[PDB]
Amino acid sequence: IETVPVKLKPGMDGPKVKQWPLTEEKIKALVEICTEMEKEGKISKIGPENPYNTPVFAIKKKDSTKWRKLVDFRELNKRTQDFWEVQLGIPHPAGLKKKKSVTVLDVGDAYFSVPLDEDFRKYTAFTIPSINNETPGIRYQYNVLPQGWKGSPAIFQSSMTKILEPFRKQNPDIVIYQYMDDLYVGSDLEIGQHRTKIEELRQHLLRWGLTGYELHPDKWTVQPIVLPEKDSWTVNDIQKLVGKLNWASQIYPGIKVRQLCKLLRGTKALTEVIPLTEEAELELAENREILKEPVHGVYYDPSKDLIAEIQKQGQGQWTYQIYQEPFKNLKTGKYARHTNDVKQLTEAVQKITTESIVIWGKTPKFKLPIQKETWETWWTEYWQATWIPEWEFVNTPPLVKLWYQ
Amino acid sequence: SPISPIETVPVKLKPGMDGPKVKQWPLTEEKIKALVEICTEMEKEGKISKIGPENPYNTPVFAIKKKDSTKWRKLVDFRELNKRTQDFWEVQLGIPHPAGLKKKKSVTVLDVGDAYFSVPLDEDFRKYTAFTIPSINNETPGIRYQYNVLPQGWKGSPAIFQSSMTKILEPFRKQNPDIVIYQYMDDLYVGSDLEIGQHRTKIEELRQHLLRWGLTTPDKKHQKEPPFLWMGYELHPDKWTVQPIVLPEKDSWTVNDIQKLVGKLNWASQIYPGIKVRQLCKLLRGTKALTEVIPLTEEAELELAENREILKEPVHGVYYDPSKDLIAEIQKQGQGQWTYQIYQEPFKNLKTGKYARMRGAHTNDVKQLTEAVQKITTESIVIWGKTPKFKLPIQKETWETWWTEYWQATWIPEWEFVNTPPLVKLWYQLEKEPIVGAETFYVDGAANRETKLGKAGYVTNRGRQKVVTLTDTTNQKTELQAIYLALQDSGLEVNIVTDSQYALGIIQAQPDQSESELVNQIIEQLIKKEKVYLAWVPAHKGIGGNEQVDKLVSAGIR
Ligand SMILES: NS(=O)(=O)c1ccc(NC(=O)CSC(=O)N2CCCc3cc(Cl)cc(Cl)c32)c(Cl)c1
Repeated sequence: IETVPVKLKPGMDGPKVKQWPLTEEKIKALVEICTEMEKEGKISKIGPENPYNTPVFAIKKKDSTKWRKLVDFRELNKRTQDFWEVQLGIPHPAGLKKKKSVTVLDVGDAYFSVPLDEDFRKYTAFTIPSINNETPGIRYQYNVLPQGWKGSPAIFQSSMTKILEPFRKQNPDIVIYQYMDDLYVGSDLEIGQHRTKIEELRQHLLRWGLTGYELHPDKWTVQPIVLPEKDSWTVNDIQKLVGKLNWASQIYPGIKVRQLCKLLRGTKALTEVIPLTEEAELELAENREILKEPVHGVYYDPSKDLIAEIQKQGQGQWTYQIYQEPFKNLKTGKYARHTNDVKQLTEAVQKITTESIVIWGKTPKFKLPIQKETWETWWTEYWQATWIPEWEFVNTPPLVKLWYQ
Repeated sequence: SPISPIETVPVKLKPGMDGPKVKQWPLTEEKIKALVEICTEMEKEGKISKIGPENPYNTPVFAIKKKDSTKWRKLVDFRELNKRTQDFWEVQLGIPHPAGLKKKKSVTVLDVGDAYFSVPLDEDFRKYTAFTIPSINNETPGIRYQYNVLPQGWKGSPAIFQSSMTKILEPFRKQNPDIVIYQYMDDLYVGSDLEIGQHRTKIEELRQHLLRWGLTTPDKKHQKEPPFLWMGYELHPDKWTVQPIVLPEKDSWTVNDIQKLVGKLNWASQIYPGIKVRQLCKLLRGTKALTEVIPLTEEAELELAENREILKEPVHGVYYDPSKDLIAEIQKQGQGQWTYQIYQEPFKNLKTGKYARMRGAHTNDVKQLTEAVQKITTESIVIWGKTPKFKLPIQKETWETWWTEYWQATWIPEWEFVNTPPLVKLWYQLEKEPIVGAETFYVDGAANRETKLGKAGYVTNRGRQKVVTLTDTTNQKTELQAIYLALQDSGLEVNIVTDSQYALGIIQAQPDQSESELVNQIIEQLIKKEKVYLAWVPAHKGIGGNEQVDKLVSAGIR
């Protein structure tokens, strides 16, 4: 198959990313996987004259003993962005988030039978490190479209299309969207029929080699910021209620505090109850009334990155906000749980990403409330997706935490 | 010396760049003669080849005499070619740590004779290695050669040689899975668990295999004997340890003696537990010249002394047995200093180490402990490919309290409490609730960006009040000050309300030590207290007594 030519974004070249250390079991698992792909021609060893590097990891994927290989092409993707996005870009259906059911299907086996443009292969180098640096890393590059590289589905686009043409023709009202190695398939069918349509579609893929897990978007409604109801209001409680109320506007067009505010004047004991003026209750309720409403005036801007913040809330709970411009939330929610802090954070991160994929067709840059080294040493222990979002590390403002409680 | 027949590694210059052409400076006749003698020998041996003046490339040649001796050495200055050669893959990304080597029954060291010359250079590349021995004065075209093997000091040599050595070993390895060979520069470390018998045999088979590829090596009675010194260590049949360390007897210390000392101690600390260095380091900050003498602080002295004590008499580390566990223990040593040992069998250490780093400005023992655990955890994966079971000086309960309530996500692999004081603990808890019948202080601070003068003070709710002035501060400073007052004038129980998310943040984290003197005082207060409750309100929103302490510290400042 004559290959399509792939070039970097002018004036910059290949990834040179360092390989995190791996434990013995993951290294072994990677040696097997890699000996096999080589025998099958998917990848070939390279020599010292290839200076590039992309990190590689081993994961499991939900309910599976089989180790599976995961290449981190985050860097490569940035460096070829112009190719996969605005040259062979894949349109993203606004309809998808609407469907009652979306099944997500791994379809990355497709890629290994399309050869990779010979002049690009070197940019896909990776290394299998060894313990205690006893031996030099085993070094490889790809001969075929690699999983996890945003180039693969861009290139495989038209084949995907031929494969899906029959099934599509026969099901005008099912939406199929591809993103990296995955297929998103959403319908409004009863769930038995849905699952049945997905089986049917598995058979099509099955005729070209390719070989589900279930979302329900149309029911992802708001995580409205909540104020307390309660008979009896301490100086402290009100203090807190206006802190929260105060912060709430800035994003919430026309939140009010005046009335509420008056209640506190002079310098009283904190533990002193106080009555209420029922016009203060008027605010409260409208505020509340508002606090449950889509932000007025905020809109996805396709040309800007998506950002996600996550706060730890104890008792297995985590809150999060997606936005492009601070305090202009496109979306907010929570994630809730033998599960430690890192394990859960990793789960929330995945869940949010995949929501973000369904809605916008791009993944958010994450701000993680955790220390780099911990995250880096632990995340693959629980990671199950075949992609990897970008992330930073941060310290939660103390207040953000409760203003989202 | 043979020139390995092995496949060549293709090499390129950097895109949009051409080979070098730096002019050859004129040499003295003795220099000129020495080079002619050196080159024709190399030429005879195949290492170089003469070329015409059609080739347009050139790299300076020089010739130096001998540190002491009476031979000549030829220097080729590959800077220019080096700046034009592609990048290669990093040679070796880390070096084994001795504590990670498995014990072998028998081990022997081979080294390759003339590593670089034994291996060929991509043909289409040689032309760029052109050099010119000039004639006597300008006259005459010089003599012109180019390389056929890896040149000394060219950018690609380390990578291709080692890449070559791998290619060449691969099979032998294959048909010898139970023999480990370690490649370092032009040394080979070869160990197995065969009785000396076909260890030597097996060695011989290795040698032949090497010689078959144009690589020659010593033979029995030629090979180093253990301990093999290496990378700073000493390797023995049953143990390893750092190479001899000597702390000089010295009346006066210059910056430079202390820098060196600190370096030997650090190195020493991979196997000598308890080595300390803080006091010594303290001396170095804000430094003067290398030649400057520094008077040894008294702590620095006790520190130096306790260090000579530790070094008094040898300590060694054991090698690694993959069929047993890894236990790591950590002790708090003090002023942000942590110490650790890793072993498999109670008290026979594989290695030791320390962790001090100040991570942040304000911090507490519990945060430090778990930072040390992270750092030790990463190190284990590198060295042994698994994490150790931890033994820590902190109750399960304390840990559970802290992790559970802290904003940031945390984790720690398998551990167990071990009772070795000083134990790790939180030195105070903030309340979750306002304290009934304890005075509320509403504190506040303000600073003038111009004058840098600031006021700080408070107003309680039993009508008490106070305002102090400060002369070269900042808002952050006035707000800690204000909280520090409210803590000075309130006795055992108090509710405090600030509008400084900044101070709040710091204090909610239960710092138990800081770089800020002020923050420390705040800490001794918090520890003296008996029930402190701290709470935040947004400033400049006419609110509680906040609005009053505001106007109070604003009058004058802004
Ligand atoms: N030949 S011997 O006197 O019996 C003898 C046996 C074992 C040892 N040491 C060991 O068993 C552990 S170290 C070892 O075998 N190897 C081979 C594996 C990697 C490696 C790397 C380095 Cl840097 C040094 C050595 Cl000495 C090694 C020594 Cl120093 C000497």
